[PDB]
Amino acid sequence: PINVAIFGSTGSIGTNALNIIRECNKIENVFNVKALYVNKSVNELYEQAREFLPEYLCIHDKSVYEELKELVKNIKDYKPIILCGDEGMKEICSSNSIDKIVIGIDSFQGLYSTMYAIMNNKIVALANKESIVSAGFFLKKLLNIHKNAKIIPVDSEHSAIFQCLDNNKVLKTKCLQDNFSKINNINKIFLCSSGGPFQNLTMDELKNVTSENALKHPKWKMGKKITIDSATMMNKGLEVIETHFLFDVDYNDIEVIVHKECIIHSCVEFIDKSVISQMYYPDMQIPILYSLTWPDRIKTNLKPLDLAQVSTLTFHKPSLEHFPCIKLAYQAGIKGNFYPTVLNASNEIANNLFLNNKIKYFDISSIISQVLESFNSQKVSENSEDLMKQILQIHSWAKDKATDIYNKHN
Amino acid sequence: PINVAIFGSTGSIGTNALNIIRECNKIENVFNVKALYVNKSVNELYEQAREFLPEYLCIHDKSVYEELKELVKNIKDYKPIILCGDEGMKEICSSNSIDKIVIGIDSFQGLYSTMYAIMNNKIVALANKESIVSAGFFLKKLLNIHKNAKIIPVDSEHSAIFQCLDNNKVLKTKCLQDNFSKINNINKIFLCSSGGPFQNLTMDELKNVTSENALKHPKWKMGKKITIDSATMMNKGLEVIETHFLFDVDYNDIEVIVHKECIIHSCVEFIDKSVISQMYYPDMQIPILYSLTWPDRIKTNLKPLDLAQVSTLTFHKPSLEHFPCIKLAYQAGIKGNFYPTVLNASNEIANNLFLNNKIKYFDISSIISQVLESFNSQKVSENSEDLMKQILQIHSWAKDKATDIYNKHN
Ligand SMILES: CN(O)C(=O)C[C@@H](CP(=O)(O)O)c1ccccc1
Ligand SMILES: CN(O)C(=O)C[C@@H](CP(=O)(O)O)c1ccccc1
Ligand SMILES: [Cl-]
Ligand SMILES: [Mn+2]
Ligand SMILES: [Mn+2]
Repeated sequence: PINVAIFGSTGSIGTNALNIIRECNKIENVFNVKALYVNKSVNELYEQAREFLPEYLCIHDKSVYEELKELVKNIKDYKPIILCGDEGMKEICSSNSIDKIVIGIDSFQGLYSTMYAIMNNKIVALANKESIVSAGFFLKKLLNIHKNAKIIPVDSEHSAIFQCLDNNKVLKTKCLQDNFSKINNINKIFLCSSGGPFQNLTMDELKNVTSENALKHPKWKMGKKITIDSATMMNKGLEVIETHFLFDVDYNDIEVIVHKECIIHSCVEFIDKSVISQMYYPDMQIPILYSLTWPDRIKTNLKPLDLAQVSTLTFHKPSLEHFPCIKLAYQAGIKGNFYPTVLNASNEIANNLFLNNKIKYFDISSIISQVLESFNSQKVSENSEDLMKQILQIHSWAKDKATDIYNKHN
Repeated sequence: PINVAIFGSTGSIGTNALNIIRECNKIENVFNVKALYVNKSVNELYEQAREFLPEYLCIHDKSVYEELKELVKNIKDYKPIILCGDEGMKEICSSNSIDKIVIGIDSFQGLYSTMYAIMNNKIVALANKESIVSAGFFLKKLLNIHKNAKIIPVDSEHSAIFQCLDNNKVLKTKCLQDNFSKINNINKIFLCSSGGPFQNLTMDELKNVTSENALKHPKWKMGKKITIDSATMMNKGLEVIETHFLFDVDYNDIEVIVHKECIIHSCVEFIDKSVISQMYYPDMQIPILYSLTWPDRIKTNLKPLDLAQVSTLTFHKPSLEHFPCIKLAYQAGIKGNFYPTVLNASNEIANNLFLNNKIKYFDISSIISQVLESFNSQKVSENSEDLMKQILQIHSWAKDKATDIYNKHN
């Protein structure tokens, strides 16, 4: 039995996790959902509790906690431990009946839970890549202290890369640890991208694309923020840095490749030059599922890949002139220090402005470029708590700087 | 330092093995070529001996044995053990100073060295699919007895499949052992094929193809016999049965896919429906190398795959009407018993007839089909040597039968 907690259980990743768990458990009873944690959606948590009957329930919003207790009374033969706020989150993390925790919470709250999962030596199925991009240093330090803690990637390209590895080697190291590449004989990564909706556009057409254009025909079902990032290819830029940190691959050895059919999810080139790749329909259930079964696999009733029907797969290089966010990402990542934090934070702002029709496509990369240019390297704290504060402070500064640039721009 | 013997060193597999060995050794000293064995090409063996200076030399044909000595006399500072025939082959296989044996003698003669390599508990890097097809059950029996022997596949599609597997699972089983696919969580195999030169021919055009046509512009550089089998897709038919025996995959779960770019070498679908595939340019050096380094990989300086340049990859189902040898292979595999032995033997004859312009394209399948039709199942001998004799008997019968059908037809 695999004992799993889901943090952010009503979000996109959390609901998809519960769905694949539900379907796999119908084939063979494999998963015990031990804990559910949601922010404010008390009715939804009740509905999930009702079905999965976890040992622990936690609602963050303290205002709705009594309500939740009332609701859950109505579930027969069920007496969970019902908690609330950060304190309930920490109690769940410390439970020895939980082996794996899905982090389906974004933003800072997600980093805080991640930290507690790591501090409790858990397997952390991490779907918030922004924490890896912005706080990579902090997570690396934390994983060095907590030896048995492991981050398993859920972002599809990174899951794919992870799935292309030999677990006989993987088990001698772990993600976000120096030497992961050496131990796994990794030479190079092909990081695949859908390319978004603008691949064939000229620079003059790109100048006038709108967020309505950007949210059209996404190849995956996803939130607005990531969909804008897909259109600018900043999503892939961020994913380049995620790759560097998870797998200890040099920036030079990470190649972004536009694969519009979204069947090959990424590929790993090993030192002999043999390449291995992972393929499936664009469906988040596979990467989520693997993060819960690794190092095993279990039976599903997902539709099998029909290669003959797919028929054709295509690959081309992205143009850095048309997708300058990609260049900025490499530049920030290579510079290192806290430039990735700055890149991520300034993009948060620039992305939202474009989403809301306040700036134009090349304004996004312009703003980000300017914030990056304004930032001066800071000495990296050795102290873990000081380091975390540095990251938050720089993140906050970068958001304000991005906003100030927008505000001062006519 | 890996100690290697090459059986059939002057064939396409052998020369490719020496080349990748030579190149890897220029990076770092990794392989010792301990032994070279050829059927009768003295001048070529002598050139190989001059460069690699192996401890052992073996020429099967004794009529050219003294000639070999006379040639090797010339090489200075070099006093190798110069053996001949089956006896020298046996002496090489049982030497302690040999860890891995590359079998690149495809002729059913290669069965013998395969056997002796297994009997001496070696790692057998096997590129003689005919022995697996004809004697699979026998080899399985032998591997059950010799617990430390391992067959590592060299045939490119089977190396690909093997490379897509998690060695943390592989090491709990071995090729040609019951339950290999269960232990490795294998649901299905996409067995890729170049398709040969005749994929786009109509039925009428196919009726007329000659061996000249078939040997034209092939996607891989190999011997005539396999190049003809590639044209008829009987090579893929044999490889279906090879897949069944190596990995214990049901015939129902093996799908042949025509992939004309020859970049994806085959794919594995796991029980969760995730697919993993192995890719490289069409170059036998990678699968050979992996068989010699498994469970590890080592650095090469081979050209890195450039996916963007390759640009497009395509997949389609083969037409069984155009390629009836595929259907015959499945039918023989599904029936089991000694039908694969008969399939392989009859094809040896039919292939050579076509190669030599004695029969037509559809005469190949017709002959094979008729020989299969004329065979009745036999009691499988439980004694291992009785079983070998049975296999040689039936193989020899099937060749005679196929020759008779040809001789009697106008
Ligand atoms: C699934 N996954 O891991 C993603 O990163 C989804 C991205 C893919 P990309 O950045 O366009 O390559 C995406 C595509 C389309 C719309 C929104 C996001
Ligand atoms: C490399 N390898 O493992 C082979 O089986 C070579 C075959 C490939 P196929 O049977 O055409 O798919 C082949 C293709 C073209 C010419 C000769 C052989
Ligand atoms: Cl999302
Ligand atoms: Mn992604
Ligand atoms: Mn092959």
